[PDB]
Amino acid sequence: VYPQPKVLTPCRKDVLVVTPWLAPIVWEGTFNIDILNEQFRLQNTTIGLTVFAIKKYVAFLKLFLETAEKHFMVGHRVHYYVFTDQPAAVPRVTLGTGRQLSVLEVGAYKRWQDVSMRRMEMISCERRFLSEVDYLVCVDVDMEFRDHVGVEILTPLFGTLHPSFYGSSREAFTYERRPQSQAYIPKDEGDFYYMGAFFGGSVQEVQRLTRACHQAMMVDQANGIEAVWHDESHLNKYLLRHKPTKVLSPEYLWDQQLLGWPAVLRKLRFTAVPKN
Amino acid sequence: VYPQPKVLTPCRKDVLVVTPWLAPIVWEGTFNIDILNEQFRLQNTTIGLTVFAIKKYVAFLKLFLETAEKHFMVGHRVHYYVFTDQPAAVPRVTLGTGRQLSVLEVGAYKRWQDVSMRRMEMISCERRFLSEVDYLVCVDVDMEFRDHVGVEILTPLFGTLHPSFYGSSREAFTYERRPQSQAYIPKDEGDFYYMGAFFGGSVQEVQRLTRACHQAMMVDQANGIEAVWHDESHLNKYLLRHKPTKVLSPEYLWDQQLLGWPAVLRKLRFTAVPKN
Ligand SMILES: O=c1ccn([C@@H]2O[C@H](COP(=O)(O)OP(=O)(O)O)[C@@H](O)[C@H]2O)c(=O)[nH]1
Ligand SMILES: O=c1ccn([C@@H]2O[C@H](COP(=O)(O)OP(=O)(O)O)[C@@H](O)[C@H]2O)c(=O)[nH]1
Ligand SMILES: OC[C@H]1O[C@@H](O)[C@H](O)[C@@H](O)[C@H]1O
Ligand SMILES: OC[C@H]1O[C@@H](O)[C@H](O)[C@@H](O)[C@H]1O
Ligand SMILES: [Mn+2]
Ligand SMILES: [Mn+2]
Repeated sequence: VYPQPKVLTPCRKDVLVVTPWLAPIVWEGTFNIDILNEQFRLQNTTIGLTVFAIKKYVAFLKLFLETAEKHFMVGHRVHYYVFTDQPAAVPRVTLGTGRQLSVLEVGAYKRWQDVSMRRMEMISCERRFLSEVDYLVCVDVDMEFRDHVGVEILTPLFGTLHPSFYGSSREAFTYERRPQSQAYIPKDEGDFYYMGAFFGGSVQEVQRLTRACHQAMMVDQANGIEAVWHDESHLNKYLLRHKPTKVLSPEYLWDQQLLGWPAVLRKLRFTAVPKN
Repeated sequence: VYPQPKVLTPCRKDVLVVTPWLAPIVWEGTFNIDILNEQFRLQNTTIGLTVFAIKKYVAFLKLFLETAEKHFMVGHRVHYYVFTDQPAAVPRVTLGTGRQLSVLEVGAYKRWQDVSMRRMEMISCERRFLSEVDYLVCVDVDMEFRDHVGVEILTPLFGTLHPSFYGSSREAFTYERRPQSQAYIPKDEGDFYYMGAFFGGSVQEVQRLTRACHQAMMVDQANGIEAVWHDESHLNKYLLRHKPTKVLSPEYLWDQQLLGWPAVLRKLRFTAVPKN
């Protein structure tokens, strides 16, 4: 038993809550979490969360993991996949029931561009995800959960609105604009500017996306060019041509230090941790 | 190249455009049809449309079919399935390319309750739909198309808001309220009141729904009760427990004679034809 939705009273009148291809844009006030939780529990949903913690970024794991335990898919099955060059540095964090963590040991790439960039290659490690989880959520590790992040996000394919660019026009989007690059998006094209720090979907859709972006980055390399924002450029080219089935609002990727807390954000759910 | 969606300017601020389980509610102004058409054409989508024309209701087929040719899934593959007791009375209507019509001969049930009611049994004729179409759309025949009805509606499972009840509270919903009936919905339960005249989905979801409603009506019969609005009662019980993935606005099921043309309806797409 819950409040009756009323067709002639919108939830939110201040923000766009659906894209022009009829994908929900997920804001507080758009969903009843009780309904969604029941739907996902009935399927015994398992959500995998992938995080890279290479070199000094192992320092961010403790708060990342502690805060995920408090706010991320609570009540559902969760499998954390920690990709690191330092397995001994992964902190032991006590997990709730139905939750588990695996440490995947990987190589440390020399430059930060290639660390960020090789995530796509590294996520795509294929049949282990297909058997173990229903959805994959791929995030930066230099972050903390401050409020609910739940099954409202889950769908075949989702991206997240970049918090610096949601109120902006498309010509201002820092898409890749050199036609030499696989990430190239013309000045008159574009729906949104998605951030590379939080995307996901079904295992099948995430494997497609990561495979494509990896294949697209190798083509750029063989051609002597590096997309202007690296994986995020290719992520934006993919999601232009294969549109997400949900879009997360900036409630899901924010920085209060840089941007404050505007009234249009009723919750700040997943935020940046200060770094040098 | 199309207008950029703007996250801080909603399309429609006058109506709810998403349900609390994050299913789009389809109103004019929520979708860009150019995007949707390309997505569905890329999959070579075929849409089946089922219509019963038993006894005197063969008189409605000509206008139904002529108007569908003008407004229903134009540019896409369409297969009409005309269920009738009078195959010779089906009018020959000239079809656009990629469009076809089959006549399925059925028995005429004695009462109108059972004619309306046995559609569920009759739709569920199973493997022929699975092979021939991707989606099934199930409508009344006493109607005409007056404006676009397209791939914006397509999704795994959809119902349509009853035009008499969209502005109403749930206690006013004419759900079945006797616990004796499989269609029983408590006074404090309910999202919307859907009309039996326009529902659909993927072939798999429509076969599930029609099978369930058929199984539920047989149980009611064996127990000596007939749901208050017959198939529509069971349709509402199904869609309460298995929530639709899109909901169509009343633009998709209207009667201008009874209800006029209110400002909140920017288009009147599929309407009732006067009958005695
Ligand atoms: O030395 C590094 C650099 C990057 N990262 C990973 O790559 C992500 C993206 O890089 P970063 O957070 O530095 O990018 P930014 O948020 O500053 O643009 C990080 O969150 C980590 O998951 C890493 O593990 N070690
Ligand atoms: O004698 C009948 C009665 C009903 N119908 C079919 O059942 C649908 C629902 O019945 P009707 O339209 O009479 O219901 P209403 O719209 O008046 O509630 C009709 O549209 C036809 O498709 C039919 O073919 N022959
Ligand atoms: O223009 C895109 C850039 O926006 C910055 O605000 C952000 O720190 C970068 O990571 C990148 O997303
Ligand atoms: O209360 C439900 C009823 O509403 C009437 O307006 C309609 O004609 C009936 O077919 C049935 O839907
Ligand atoms: Mn980061
Ligand atoms: Mn009718």
